[PDB]
Formats: sequence, structure tokens, C-alpha cells
Amino acid sequence: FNEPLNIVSHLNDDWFLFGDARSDCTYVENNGHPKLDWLDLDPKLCNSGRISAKSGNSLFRSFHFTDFYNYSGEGDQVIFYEGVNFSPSHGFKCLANGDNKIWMGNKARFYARLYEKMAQYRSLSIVTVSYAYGGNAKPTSICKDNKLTLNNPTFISKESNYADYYYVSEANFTLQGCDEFIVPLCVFNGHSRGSSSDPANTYYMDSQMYYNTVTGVFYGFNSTLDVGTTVQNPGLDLTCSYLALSPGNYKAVSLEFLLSLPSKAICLLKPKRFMPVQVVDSRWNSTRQSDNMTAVACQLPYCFFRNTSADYSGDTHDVHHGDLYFRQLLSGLLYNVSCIAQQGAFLYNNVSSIWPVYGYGHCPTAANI
Amino acid sequence: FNEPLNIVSHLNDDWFLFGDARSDCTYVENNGHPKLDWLDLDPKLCNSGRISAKSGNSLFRSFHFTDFYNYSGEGDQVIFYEGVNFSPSHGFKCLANGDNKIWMGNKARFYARLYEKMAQYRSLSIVTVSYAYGGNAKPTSICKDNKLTLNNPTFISKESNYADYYYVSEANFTLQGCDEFIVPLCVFNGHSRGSSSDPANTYYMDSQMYYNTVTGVFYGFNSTLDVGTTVQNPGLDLTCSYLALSPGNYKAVSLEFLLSLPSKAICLLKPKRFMPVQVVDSRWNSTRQSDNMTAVACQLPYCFFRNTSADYSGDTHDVHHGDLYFRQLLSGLLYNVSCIAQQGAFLYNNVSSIWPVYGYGHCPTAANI
Ligand SMILES: *[C@@H]1O[C@H](CO)[C@@H](O[C@@H]2O[C@H](CO)[C@@H](O)[C@H](O)[C@H]2NC(C)=O)[C@H](O)[C@H]1NC(C)=O
Ligand SMILES: *[C@@H]1O[C@H](CO)[C@@H](O[C@@H]2O[C@H](CO)[C@@H](O)[C@H](O)[C@H]2NC(C)=O)[C@H](O)[C@H]1NC(C)=O
Ligand SMILES: CO[C@]1(C(=O)O)C[C@H](NC(C)=O)[C@@H](NC(C)=O)[C@H]([C@H](O)[C@H](O)CO)O1
Ligand SMILES: CO[C@]1(C(=O)O)C[C@H](NC(C)=O)[C@@H](NC(C)=O)[C@H]([C@H](O)[C@H](O)CO)O1
Ligand SMILES: CO[C@]1(C(=O)O)C[C@H](NC(C)=O)[C@@H](NC(C)=O)[C@H]([C@H](O)[C@H](O)CO)O1
Ligand SMILES: CO[C@]1(C(=O)O)C[C@H](NC(C)=O)[C@@H](NC(C)=O)[C@H]([C@H](O)[C@H](O)CO)O1
Ligand SMILES: *[C@@H]1O[C@H](CO)[C@@H](O)[C@H](O)[C@H]1NC(C)=O
Ligand SMILES: *[C@@H]1O[C@H](CO)[C@@H](O)[C@H](O)[C@H]1NC(C)=O
Ligand SMILES: *[C@@H]1O[C@H](CO)[C@@H](O)[C@H](O)[C@H]1NC(C)=O
Ligand SMILES: *[C@@H]1O[C@H](CO)[C@@H](O)[C@H](O)[C@H]1NC(C)=O
Ligand SMILES: *[C@@H]1O[C@H](CO)[C@@H](O)[C@H](O)[C@H]1NC(C)=O
Ligand SMILES: *[C@@H]1O[C@H](CO)[C@@H](O)[C@H](O)[C@H]1NC(C)=O
Ligand SMILES: *[C@@H]1O[C@H](CO)[C@@H](O)[C@H](O)[C@H]1NC(C)=O
Ligand SMILES: *[C@@H]1O[C@H](CO)[C@@H](O)[C@H](O)[C@H]1NC(C)=O
Ligand SMILES: *[C@@H]1O[C@H](CO)[C@@H](O)[C@H](O)[C@H]1NC(C)=O
Ligand SMILES: *[C@@H]1O[C@H](CO)[C@@H](O)[C@H](O)[C@H]1NC(C)=O
Ligand SMILES: *[C@@H]1O[C@H](CO)[C@@H](O)[C@H](O)[C@H]1NC(C)=O
Ligand SMILES: *[C@@H]1O[C@H](CO)[C@@H](O)[C@H](O)[C@H]1NC(C)=O
Ligand SMILES: *[C@@H]1O[C@H](CO)[C@@H](O)[C@H](O)[C@H]1NC(C)=O
Ligand SMILES: *[C@@H]1O[C@H](CO)[C@@H](O)[C@H](O)[C@H]1NC(C)=O
Ligand code: NA
Ligand code: NA
Ligand SMILES: [Zn+2]
Ligand SMILES: [Zn+2]
Repeated sequence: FNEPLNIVSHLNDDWFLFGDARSDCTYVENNGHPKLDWLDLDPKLCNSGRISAKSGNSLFRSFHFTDFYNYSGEGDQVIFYEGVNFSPSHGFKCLANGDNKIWMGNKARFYARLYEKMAQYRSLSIVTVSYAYGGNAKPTSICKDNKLTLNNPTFISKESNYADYYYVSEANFTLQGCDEFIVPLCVFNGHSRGSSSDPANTYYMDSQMYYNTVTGVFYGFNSTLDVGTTVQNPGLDLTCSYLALSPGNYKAVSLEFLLSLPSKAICLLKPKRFMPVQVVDSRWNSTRQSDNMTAVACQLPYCFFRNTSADYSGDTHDVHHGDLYFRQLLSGLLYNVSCIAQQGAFLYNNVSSIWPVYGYGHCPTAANI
Repeated sequence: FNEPLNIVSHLNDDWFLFGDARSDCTYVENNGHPKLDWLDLDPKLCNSGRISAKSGNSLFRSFHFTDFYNYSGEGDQVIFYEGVNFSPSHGFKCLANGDNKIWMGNKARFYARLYEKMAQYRSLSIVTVSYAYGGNAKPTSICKDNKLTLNNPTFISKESNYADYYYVSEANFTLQGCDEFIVPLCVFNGHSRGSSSDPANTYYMDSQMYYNTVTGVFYGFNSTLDVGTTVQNPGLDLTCSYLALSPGNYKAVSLEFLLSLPSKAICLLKPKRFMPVQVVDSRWNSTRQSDNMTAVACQLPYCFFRNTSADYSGDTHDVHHGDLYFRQLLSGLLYNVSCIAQQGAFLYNNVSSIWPVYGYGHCPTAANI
């Protein structure tokens, strides 16, 4: 009786879900498909006011790239069912001889910070960050490929009067109107190039730091790897850490190569008593390559991870949308449960065959009578 | 039935207590006092092998000062009953016109890091940290008063050939043999002085950073305050942050004033599934001044704080040792409890009048039947 259920759910109506096409009731198509057949989410929840979901997008994608959706929502119990729209299938690298594995590392670090913080705050949104820069140089899109253009962090070009990239540069940015801010601090970790026409032996070791002008605390990232931009010595790409910062005026200081600074932040608002987030595995049908970086990110005590036992097997829309087992996993959002724990959700508050571990809510005992 | 108990306890025999005189069975006195009358700990636990406690000491005191006890112990459920041996009663400042409130801030930040980490590791000890320094200058005891001498971090003197303190200096240190290390990164935040004979208008703005040579990550602290070393402009003292670092070779870089680096670290070993620490309020009889910095440090989800409802009222030894209510609070270490939660310990695993919140162990229900 009352065994843990492999679902995501909620203790009361104070919940919120962040998603992609599989939770996006506003997507439109014109064909002979059944209505809303791309959904894993139950159509009854489309008008709940508790969903922020966009076909083709993810939190990581909107945070870093020009393909932007303003994910926003507030709840005590926060659930995520997204991530797949930045995966190894996309194969993103900043440069021709870059490394998607670095980008998978970035994915894991971003989601780990996000989940940790969303166990402690009710409200999430994505805000623009402005800068003040004393020179005439403008932003440059150093990191992109044929389908995605990175725009966070911003990279400022070299000033015209400088002959090389061995310069110090800086700009200030303001973080205002949120309790905490997640921003990226990144570096090209390796031997960077100014231009293709430069001598083979001239390269740069990118350095970047952010400095709080009031408190005087700074966090920094220097290049240490031997990887580069050529076929002979490949592997250079953009490594990012994700910092949780208090409101204030900040100084971005670059000691070598291009200045970078945040253009977007995750805005965190309204502290709550600690409540773990729930994360649903977000993957393709195995005809495409997926990753487990959200699983790497989802750790105790701040996150509970839920997954099915099968390939993602689309019903009518295509192979990648409308899976029976993910539909059943999400069906727990249709009702309240007594307790949400590591093993799953416990429907009833009284007795179970299994002891809940890391239980939240009104949890049952597994004692006799 | 089975209401939460205001005690510290354990789920099984896999527990450990860090303490001071009130848990130290090895202290000796020669008088007409009853045997072991300074203890709050039950004498039955003196030979348990689960206690690391020293009269006159605390974790913070041994971490920072020459009055050192090698606190060491391992357990799944970790309990702390210490802290009072660095308090406002001691009135410690690095300098004549310093600020004990800065030192209380340091106390809170140290214990917050320690409690957080001891919810995630079984084993704690204090290890020495060595350095490599390319100059001839030796350590100097810049921070002390009439009863305490700070020795962590170490401060290296100016080289003889330098005329002033506007120099860059560095030294490397190795962290080896632990899974993680807590070390202090500190700065004199204000207008520092080279010497009393210097012109009134010459002062220094202390800067310090630690840099991981392999990964290239650095963490830094610059001076920003206007406080100083004189009666006219007082308040300068040593502000410290407490960093959790992985094993490796590190570089301490000082851009101004004296170079500082770790001489001691908290050695963290043996990852465990998340289990909150229990902290007992550590204060004097109110004839002396206490602080609540361990309470500020003890936050959810990593720590449960326990306190009595009375002044600390010593029985026979003196006013500061052997309190009835603290004796009863610690008596929970004599037996196992089913569940340890935010409200207190629940003895039985089946039913209670109260729903456990943030429960660990085999927790009861408050449902009917
Ligand atoms: C991080 O990288 C920067 C940029 O290369 C380093 O700054 C230079 O360091 C070298 C020697 O260490 C000096 O010769 C340069 O004059 C420094 N400044 C500039 C503006 O180039 C910086 O030292 C590195 N950080 C650490 C902690 O080693
Ligand atoms: C932290 O403080 C150090 C030491 O004062 C700063 O280093 C100096 O900065 C000024 C201008 O910002 C330069 O004129 C000096 O030449 C710098 N170097 C040295 C060795 O004095 C450092 O800039 C401060 N950090 C930040 C992020 O502002
Ligand atoms: C090419 O792949 C994507 C896209 O990159 O936008 C992925 C979307 N999937 C998710 C999970 O967000 C997919 N949406 C649906 C309803 O099929 C869309 C959609 O097929 C196209 O925008 C229109 O065909 O395409
Ligand atoms: C496309 O390849 C590269 C190159 O290897 O030359 C990548 C460089 N980026 C890094 C991180 O090493 C890029 N540098 C700048 C400052 O834009 C240069 C540059 O854009 C071009 O060579 C044009 O000068 O191009
Ligand atoms: C002066 O205060 C202290 C000390 O600074 O060491 C505090 C000790 N208290 C704690 C809680 O650790 C106290 N211990 C006992 C058993 O009385 C000792 C002790 O009185 C002296 O070492 C010997 O009298 O003195
Ligand atoms: C005792 O007072 C002070 C002072 O104000 O002169 C404190 C200084 N410390 C700070 C942090 O400002 C100290 N400086 C050094 C480098 O030792 C000097 C110095 O020891 C003496 O003046 C002897 O030169 O003394
Ligand atoms: C996103 O929505 C939030 C909530 O209204 C808002 O504060 C924020 O400025 C928006 N961001 C962008 C980039 O439109
Ligand atoms: C950035 O802030 C610093 C410190 O307050 C200031 O000195 C500097 O002038 C600012 N930068 C710009 C471009 O205004
Ligand atoms: C993610 O996948 C890798 C490679 O298969 C594996 O080593 C790792 O344990 C996985 N992590 C999680 C949390 O599932
Ligand atoms: C989820 O389950 C599928 C099928 O069992 C498996 O391929 C996938 O690796 C699992 N996800 C994670 C993050 O381990
Ligand atoms: C993908 O989805 C289809 C259709 O649901 C399913 O039959 C198949 O098992 C899945 N996997 C692969 C590799 O085709
Ligand atoms: C969930 O509980 C709330 C009260 O906390 C109630 O308003 C709501 O109707 C419940 N939801 C369902 C689907 O029964
Ligand atoms: C709960 O367990 C205790 C200890 O065995 C017992 O005294 C009590 O009767 C039990 N209560 C119920 C409702 O089973
Ligand atoms: C403290 O004890 C531990 C455990 O034996 C040991 O590893 C460490 O080196 C000791 N530290 C000092 C400073 O004696
Ligand atoms: C400290 O390490 C750095 C980087 O590996 C090295 O360049 C430097 O020589 C070392 N310092 C000393 C004093 O050996
Ligand atoms: C500590 O004491 C201060 C001053 O009385 C008070 O403002 C603060 O709330 C206290 N904090 C805790 C956690 O008890
Ligand atoms: C513990 O209780 C005493 C007496 O009620 C009180 O003075 C003290 O401030 C309490 N401790 C904290 C940390 O609040
Ligand atoms: C301190 O301890 C004594 C002796 O136990 C007790 O009577 C008194 O109430 C306590 N407080 C003060 C301020 O003396
Ligand atoms: C606590 O439980 C353990 C078994 O987990 C047992 O060995 C021990 O005797 C118990 N302690 C007491 C004081 O009963
Ligand atoms: C637990 O609660 C459910 C729902 O009311 C009920 O069906 C069941 O009989 C209860 N079990 C016990 C032992 O009270
Ligand atoms: Na840079
Ligand atoms: Na310094
Ligand atoms: Zn369709
Ligand atoms: Zn005595």
C-alpha cells in the first residue's frame, strides 16, 4: 500500500512547471494530426496559469543564445521538464575546432546552480543586464555556428588603436531588482587567436574576472590549457562558471584577449523555506543523441530526478513528441500528493510499505500499526 | 504522544560530538568539588570513543590561533557543542583600534561553512598547510592581543630591500590528503599602516587572492573601507572569508600590503549521503557577554539548532559549568531516536501529535490511525 510513485506532483496548488514543446499548449500546426498530440502535459493543465514552456527552447538556451524565450514563473514546488533543446545532437561549438564536451560541462554547471537556487526561491525570470564601457569598441559575436548565436556573455571588440590583444580592458554592469542573480563568467581556456593572418607563434591566454565595487570581492578565471584553434592543436572553446551574485555595481576586468561580461541573468526573487525542485529527464528518441547533464546537476538535498524505463517513443506527432510513459510521469500534476521524497511521491499521508527518505509534506510511516 | 524532544541525539551508534570543557572528561582539578562536576555531558559517554573536546578551546579558536587543539572525529550524525571560547567576552581585535564585530562576522562565516560541509562529510580534522616563498622575509605576528595570537593565515613580512608596501608578492601552498579543505582568505579592509613613523597621509589598501594553478580559477579580496588604525579614524581589522577548496597546488598573490596565506585547514574526508548537523548553543552565564553567531551559521537544510529556555546556571563547579537544562539537552546522546527533525527528536517511528518537518531517519506520521 502507498508505495512511492514515479511521477512529479505537488503538495498544494502552489507549484510551477518550466518546459519546452512537450508542455507548450500554444504551438500550432495544420495537418491531420490529433489536437495537441505533441504534448506530454495533460491538456487539462494548459489554462492552469502554472506553466512557462516554449517549443524549441530551454532555460540554458535562452540564458546563453539569441533564440530567447522569457521563462518566468513563481511557485513553492518548482518542476522542470526541459533541457533537450541544447544537447549533443545540436553539436554546438564556439569555433570550428572547438569541443561540444565543454558545452556539456557548461550545461551541467548552469543547471546545478539553477536547481540549487530554485529550492530556495519562489520566483525565476530572465533579465537583461546593461554595461558602461569607456572606449569606442562595440560587441562582437565571437561564439556561434550555423544555427545558434551566443549573446551571453557579451564580448567587446578590441579598440582600433591597439595593435594586439595584450591589453587590459574593463566595463561596469549593474545588477538591480532581484534578490540574487545567476550570471556567467567565462574564458576561452587555451591558446586564442587575434586573427588568421597572425604569425603561428602568437596566441593569447584569455583572463576574466568580476569585481564587486562595494564589497571588494572578486572571482576570476585564467586560461591554463594548451588546446587551440587549429586542426593540428584543436579543442579550444568557451568554459563558463555560473555565479550567484547579490544586487550591486560590478566591474568586469579582462587582463588579456577580449573583455566579456553578462548580458542576461537569472533573476531570483522571494526566499522560501527549503523545498527541493523536481526534474524530469529531457531527452530525444534515441535516433538522436541526448545527454544526462541535468541528471548530473540534480543532486540531494536540492533536487529529485525522475525518469522512465524506456526510449522516448512518440505516439502520433513524430518520434520525439508524445510518449506514453512521460505522459504518465507528468500525470501527477493533475492532483495533490501527501509527500514528495527521494524515491517518488507518496499519495497518502498515513502508512506505506516503504520508509520515505528526504520526505517533504505530510509523510507516512512504514511502522506496523 | 511522541512530541518532538528538545535534545541532540542519534539514529544509531554512528555519531560524533565536538566540544569544549563541558564535554571534556580529561580536565583535572584538586579541591572538594564533586567528580566531573564541570560536565554537561553524561559521564557514561566519556569512554564512548565518539567525543573530541578540549577545555578552553573551540573549532574557530584552533583554526585561527596558536592555542591549538587537534579536533578530529568521524561520524554520520555530527553534533557540535562549542563556540563559547571565542566570544565578545574575549574582546579580540587584531589592533588597538580594531573591531570585535568584524571578528563576530568571521565566527559566523567560519561556522556556516563548517556546518554546511559536515552535513556532506563523515570526517573532520585540522591539518597544517606549508608554503614555498621565493624571498628571504619571514612570518610576522601582525594580529594579536594580550591573550590570543593569530597564526592562520600566516602573514609574510616585507623584504628588506623594499622601501614601502606598494609591492606585489606571492607564495605557493599545497593542499593534499583530504577530499576538500576549508581555508581562510582574509584582508585588512581599510587604511593599513606600514609603520608609526610614516607620514599621516601614507596608507595601504590590502589586496589578497588565491589561485588554482591547474584549473586557473581565482578568488580575491580587495580593501574598500575608509576605517583605519588611529583613534581619529578607527575600525580597521581582519575580515575573513572561508573557502572550500579541492586538493591541489595554489598560488597566494598579494597586490598590496602584506602577503597572507593559509597555515591550517579543516580537512574534510569521506562523502556521506546528506545528513544535517546538530548544533547546541554555546554561551556563558550572562555575567559574561555571549554571541549568537553559531545560530546565524546554523540554517536549513544543513543544520538543526538546539537551545534551552534559561540562563546558563552552573551547579557546583562555577556559574559557567554544569547547567541542569543543558545536561538534559545532551542526555539524548545516551540513546537512539527514530527521527531527528527541525522541531526536535522523535523517539518513536510510528505516530505523533506533530508532523515532523525536515525529518531524517524513520519518521512517524501525525495522521489518525
Ligand atoms: C591571469 O592572467 C593574466 C593575463 O595574462 C596575468 O596578468 C599578467 O601576469 C604576468 C605574470 O604573471 C605579468 O607579466 C603581466 O604583466 C600581468 N598583467 C597583464 C595585464 O598582463 C595574471 O598574472 C594571471 N593571474 C594569476 C593569478 O596568475
Ligand atoms: C585590487 O587592489 C590592487 C592593489 O591596489 C589593484 O592593483 C592596482 O590597481 C591600480 C588601478 O586599479 C593600478 O594603478 C596598479 O598598478 C594595480 N596593480 C598593483 C600591483 O598595484 C587592483 O586593481 C584591485 N582590483 C580590482 C579588481 O580593482
Ligand atoms: C527541430 O526541432 C525543434 C526545434 O528545434 O524547435 C524541437 C521542438 N521540440 C521541443 C521538445 O521543443 C519541436 N516542437 C514540436 C512541437 O514538434 C520543433 C517543431 O518541430 C518545429 O519548430 C516546427 O516543425 O522543432
Ligand atoms: C574563426 O577562427 C578564428 C581563428 O582561429 O583565427 C577564431 C578566433 N577566436 C578565438 C577565440 O581564438 C577569432 N578571434 C577573434 C579575436 O575574433 C579569429 C578572427 O575572428 C578571424 O581570424 C578574423 O580575424 O578567427
Ligand atoms: C578562563 O576560562 C576557561 C579558559 O579560557 O580555558 C574556560 C574553560 N571553559 C570551557 C567551556 O572550555 C574552563 N574550563 C573549566 C572546566 O572550568 C577553563 C578552566 O577554568 C581553567 O583552564 C582552569 O581554571 O577556563
Ligand atoms: C601597532 O599599530 C600599527 C600602526 O598602526 O602603526 C598597526 C599596523 N598594522 C596595520 C594592519 O595597519 C602595523 N603594520 C605592520 C606592517 O606591522 C604597525 C607596525 O607594526 C608598527 O608601527 C611598527 O612599525 O603598527
Ligand atoms: C522577463 O519577464 C520578467 C517578469 O515580468 C521581467 O521582469 C523581465 O524584465 C523580462 N525580461 C525580458 C528580457 O524581457
Ligand atoms: C567602474 O567603476 C569603477 C569603481 O567604482 C570606477 O572607477 C570606473 O570609472 C567605472 N567605469 C566606468 C567606465 O565608468
Ligand atoms: C551520466 O552518464 C555518464 C556516461 O554514461 C556516467 O558515467 C554518469 O554516471 C552519468 N551520471 C548520472 C548522474 O546519471
Ligand atoms: C533515463 O532512462 C533511459 C531509458 O532507461 C536511459 O537511456 C537514460 O540514460 C536515463 N537517463 C539518465 C539521466 O540516466
Ligand atoms: C523512437 O520512436 C519510435 C516511434 O514511437 C519507436 O517505435 C522507437 O522504438 C523509438 N526508438 C528508435 C531508436 O527508433
Ligand atoms: C490541491 O490542494 C489545494 C488546497 O491546498 C486545493 O485548492 C486544490 O483543489 C487541490 N487540487 C486538486 C487537483 O484537488
Ligand atoms: C507506537 O510504538 C510504541 C512503541 O512500541 C507503542 O507504545 C505504541 O503503542 C505504538 N502506537 C501505535 C499506534 O502503533
Ligand atoms: C590532526 O590529526 C589528524 C588525524 O590523525 C592528522 O591527519 C593531522 O595531521 C593532525 N594535525 C596536526 C596539526 O597535528
Ligand atoms: C608557484 O607556482 C607558479 C605556477 O606554477 C610558478 O610559476 C612559481 O614559480 C611558483 N612559486 C615558487 C615560489 O616556486
Ligand atoms: C542574533 O542576534 C541578533 C541581535 O539580537 C538578532 O537580530 C538576530 O536575529 C539573531 N539571530 C539568530 C539567528 O538568532
Ligand atoms: C538561547 O536561549 C537563551 C535564554 O532563552 C537566550 O538568551 C539566547 O539568546 C538563546 N540563543 C540564541 C542563539 O538565540
Ligand atoms: C549564573 O549562574 C548562577 C549560579 O548557577 C545563577 O544563580 C544565576 O541565575 C546565573 N546568572 C547570573 C546573571 O548570575
Ligand atoms: C543504537 O543502535 C545501535 C544499532 O544501530 C545499537 O548497536 C546500540 O546498542 C543502540 N544504542 C543504544 C544506547 O541502545
Ligand atoms: C490511510 O488513509 C487511507 C485514505 O483515507 C485509507 O484508505 C487507509 O485505510 C488508511 N490506513 C490506515 C492504516 O489508517
Ligand atoms: Na578576457
Ligand atoms: Na596583501
Ligand atoms: Zn502533431
Ligand atoms: Zn569542579
